Amino acid sequence: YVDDGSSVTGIEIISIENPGFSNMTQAARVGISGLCANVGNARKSIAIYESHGARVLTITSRRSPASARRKARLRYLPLIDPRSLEVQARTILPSNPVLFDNINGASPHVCLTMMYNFEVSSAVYDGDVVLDLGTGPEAKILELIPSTSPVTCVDIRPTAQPNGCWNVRTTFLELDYLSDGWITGVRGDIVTCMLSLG
Amino acid sequence: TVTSPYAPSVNRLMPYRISNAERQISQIIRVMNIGNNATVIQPVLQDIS
Amino acid sequence: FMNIQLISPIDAPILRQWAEIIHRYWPNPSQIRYGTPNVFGSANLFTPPEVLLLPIDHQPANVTTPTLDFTNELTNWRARVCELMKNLVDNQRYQPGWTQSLVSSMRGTLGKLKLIKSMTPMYLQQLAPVELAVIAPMLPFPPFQVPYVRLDRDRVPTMVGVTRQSRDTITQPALSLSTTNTTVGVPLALDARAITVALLSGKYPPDLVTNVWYADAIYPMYADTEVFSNLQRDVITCEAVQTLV
Amino acid sequence: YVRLDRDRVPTMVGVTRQSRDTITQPALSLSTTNTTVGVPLALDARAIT
Amino acid sequence: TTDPCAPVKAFMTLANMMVGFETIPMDNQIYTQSRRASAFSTPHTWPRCFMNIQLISPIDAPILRQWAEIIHRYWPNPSQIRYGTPNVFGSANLFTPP
Amino acid sequence: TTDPCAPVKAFMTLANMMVGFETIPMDNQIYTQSRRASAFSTPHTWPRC
Amino acid sequence: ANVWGVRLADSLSSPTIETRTRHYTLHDFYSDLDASVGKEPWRPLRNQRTNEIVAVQLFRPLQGLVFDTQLYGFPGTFSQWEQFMKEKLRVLKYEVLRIYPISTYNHDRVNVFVANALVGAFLSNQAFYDLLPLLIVNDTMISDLLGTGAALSQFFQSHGEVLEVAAGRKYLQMNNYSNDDDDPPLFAKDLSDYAKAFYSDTYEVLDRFFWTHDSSAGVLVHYDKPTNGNHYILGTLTQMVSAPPHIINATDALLLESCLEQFAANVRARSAQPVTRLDQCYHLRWGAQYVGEDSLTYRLGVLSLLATNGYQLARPIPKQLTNRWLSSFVSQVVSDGINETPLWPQERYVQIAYDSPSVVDGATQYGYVRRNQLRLGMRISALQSLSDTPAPVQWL
Repeated sequence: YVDDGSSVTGIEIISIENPGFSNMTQAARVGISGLCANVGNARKSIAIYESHGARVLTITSRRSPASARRKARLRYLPLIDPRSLEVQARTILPSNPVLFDNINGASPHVCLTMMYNFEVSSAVYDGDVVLDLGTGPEAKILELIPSTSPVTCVDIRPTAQPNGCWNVRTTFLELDYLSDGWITGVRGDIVTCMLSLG
Repeated sequence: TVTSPYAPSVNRLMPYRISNAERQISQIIRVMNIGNNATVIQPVLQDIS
Repeated sequence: FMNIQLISPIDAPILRQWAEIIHRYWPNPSQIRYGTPNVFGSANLFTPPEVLLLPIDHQPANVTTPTLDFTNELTNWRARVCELMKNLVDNQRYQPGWTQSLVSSMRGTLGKLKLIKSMTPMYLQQLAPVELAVIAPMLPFPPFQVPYVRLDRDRVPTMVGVTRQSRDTITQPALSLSTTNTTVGVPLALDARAITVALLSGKYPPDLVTNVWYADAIYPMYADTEVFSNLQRDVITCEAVQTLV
Repeated sequence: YVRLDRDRVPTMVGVTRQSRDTITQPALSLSTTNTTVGVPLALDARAIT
Repeated sequence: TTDPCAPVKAFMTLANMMVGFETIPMDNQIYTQSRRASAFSTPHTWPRCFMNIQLISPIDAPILRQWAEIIHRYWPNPSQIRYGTPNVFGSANLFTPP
Repeated sequence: TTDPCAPVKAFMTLANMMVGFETIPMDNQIYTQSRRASAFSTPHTWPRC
Repeated sequence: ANVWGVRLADSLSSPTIETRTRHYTLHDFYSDLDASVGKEPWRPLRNQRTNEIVAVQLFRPLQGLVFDTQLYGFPGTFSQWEQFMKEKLRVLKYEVLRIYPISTYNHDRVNVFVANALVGAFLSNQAFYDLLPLLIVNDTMISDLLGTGAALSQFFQSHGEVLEVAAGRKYLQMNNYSNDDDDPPLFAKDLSDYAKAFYSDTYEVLDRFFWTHDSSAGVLVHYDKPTNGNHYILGTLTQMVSAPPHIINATDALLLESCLEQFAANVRARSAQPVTRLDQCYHLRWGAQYVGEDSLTYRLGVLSLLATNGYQLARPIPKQLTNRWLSSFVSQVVSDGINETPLWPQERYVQIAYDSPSVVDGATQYGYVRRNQLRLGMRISALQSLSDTPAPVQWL
């Protein structure tokens, strides 16, 4: 197939120029944040190279129905900082885009993580308060629950998910959950501990 | 280029339009005697030259 | 000749080469619009109305100040005849028959006669078809054509022929046309040398502009009423046979 | 006089004899028989220039 | 002159001189660009390429587009001036104010 | 000579003298290769070739 | 099933999903000139026995090679020809790049006809610089080219609301193409003028165009997905021999190649992968009165209707066509026999039977008419071919 952005799953890329050590405008920032809202929690590969006598960079990522579910949970999209991309003065040679990147295959610890996350997503119904007991390696849980469900998540580390401007309540806090005297303040209906108790 | 006027006019009668079939019938009658002649033919090509 | 593979390149390479040159670089026919089928009729049968077959290619003129050019099929024809004759005088079976300083002057004559500057192949593709299309409606014997076939043997027109009566008992002309013909046609003998000189030695006026030249070359021609009078002759020719039958 | 406006150019000038509420033979006057709006005349552009 | 169509003749004179160098569209297959300018004497012969300037592209006919535009902008404007008198001497004015 | 368009004439003399022997990509149909070297007298006429 | 040479039984198939195209932009036209080792327009054909390069098929940016072969001065061998072309296309690329800067690269469409005729004029040294301001398109491709007279008349010309271009040299013949029986056939596309295309906006202008002008040889249509706008193809009366018991003129080889491509593509359809055209055929439109009943043109029109409806051949088609197999197929189709199929060609519309698996009748706008009356007694699937087993095998 040729893609057009109409399919549910698929690839999508951008290409914005970057002349020198320029602080990028609001337009490019809105574009990159729009890509980060259109695809969520997937890997993003970049490549900076002089195309047609002009320096340009691309951002390659792969949208998903889970990220389409994630996009509906926010009233406003956040903005990324340009500090990770304004520094780069090198020339990353590009490559042709593929739909399935991992040619070696998924590891068993990822395949078991899918087995946990599918049971979580099948367990949670629509319009329910939940509470996550431990993040894990990523914040996958926000793409697992349905869109109208308000969430909260406990951790031992500070989170990196954007705060505010959501379609429903969320709460990201870290308190080393083995302690006492903190669940009485919170309100939920089902806990989810996955790959954290050990 | 030529020019025809544009005004209300007295009516004229200029009979000069025939159908295609009458011209083809006259063509066949004109071919039927000019065939195998070559002495009426060669003045035609001379005048066209 | 119809199968080039029968000529072996070992025995007759020059005949193989000339057969290939004929089968590839021979000009193909074309077609050009003429006439006004509204007021005039269209006298041509065996062709659709308002089309004129002519055996070579034509290109419409893009400029009105013409200038010299070599890129047409007739100059290609002259070039390939000259290069065949160069290969013929470069045959190892043939060259020791001649001496030194004859083969060299022969190659020079052929290489110059290829590069002769004549306007006639330009004229025959740019201006002669539009002049034939200008002249052809005002002819007392209007044009009568069967299709020009380039090289297809199975489409060559033999026997054009008319009828004037039905045969025995049968009534349909489609049933009586086969055995009541009268084959029409003459051969006319031309002169090859007078054609060849006019091919090789044609030039233009020094400052000609085509829309100015054809403005007054054609303007005295169209004050006649002879073509309009022939259209009145044809209808009484057609009415008389219906009155007879 | 109009310049450049096609929909208001005059083309024909006539003179009416009969009344308004009658239907008679259409008797167009002589002035409507010109191609232009009136009798044409020529002028030499050289002397004007 | 008092022609109703002087600008069309002024345009088609240059359009006739400039044939083979620049081409402009017309309405039909009959009225070629090289039709002489003496024929455009009536309003029903005005070419659409002169009626609308935007049909003349500047890459196919730049000088002829400039001559089309100078006519549409800087051709002289009509006006009117008073004469005679009313209230005495009458006025023989037909189809004009008296 | 003191005209600024002398090198294009000194060039296109040779391109006039060998037409058909070898050809160059001239820029239009008017000022082609076989057009005479006298008529290359303005800087717009200097070919891209 | 059989018509005159037998085709395969009940299992008839067709492609299902058609991909959509994108417009040819200057961002792509720059990249086609500096031909990299991965992406280049030419791809080499080769002999099957000697495994030597004998012919070159050309693609999108250079398809305007209408002049004669001696005008270009191409080398004889492929390795020299490729280096010659790569050396000359960058000299043309800088000439494009000077007038049109590369800062305009985003969404600026270029005229495909001007893009072909520009490299055709530059490779043949014929007045390219007029065509260069007409490269960027506006308001459509054709109407920017109807009124003008900048390019030379061999490339394209106008007849009033009809643009006539001269399509030329899909294939290109190298030095060691000696018409051997194992050579790939070229289908009269190594020749200067094998066809003439007639572009316009609507079909009603071209149908009035072919009322005045002659349609003696025969006119051909696409009716599925035209290349640069809807058009007709008029074949000439030049001849490719290529097959020593036969003489095939251009308007029959042009139909025969397009018939064999669709017979090949009806086997490869696996109902999941998309193709670029739902049918490849041509379907003769006007000249069917002038062509002969039960002659080669009529029989190839019957086969071109069969390929469109989705029939499959009995013996398999090779991946690369050979000049001996083509002659055997032509000698098999010019044999005696009657048309067992209820399909019959018609000038007014190319028809599709009721249980034909092709979905092109709903895909395109018109030209294809889903005829409900005639019905064929076959069920749809692909064929199953397999290996050779060169020893004779025991049967019980």
